[PDB]
Amino acid sequence: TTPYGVNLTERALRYNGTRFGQGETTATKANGATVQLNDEATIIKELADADVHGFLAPKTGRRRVSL
RNA sequence: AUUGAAAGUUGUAGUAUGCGGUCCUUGCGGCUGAGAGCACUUCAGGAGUUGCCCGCG
Repeated sequence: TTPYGVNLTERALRYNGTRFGQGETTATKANGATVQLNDEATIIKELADADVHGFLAPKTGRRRVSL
């Protein structure tokens, strides 16, 4: 509902949320925007579900537990 | 931020459809609350009494 809802993963719209893995290192937003996963700052800036529920990036670590 | 971190044991599904507690059946026939019976027997409205008293068509 909020206008800031663009910053969400495509998985979230489908009620997914496995949140990537070894074979995945690029995040696709709702509009299909490429997001890199080197650092947690950009991950939580460009994605909202990963900010609050955490995520997992085994290639580069950056583990974030859910709040 | 604990060998923990990400995670629906998930989504769709009628015990459902038709099936008479049914058809016949007298609470039926006979039956005296009847026969006997004095509101009878005794009885005065009774005993006293001046329409009373005066009189010129």
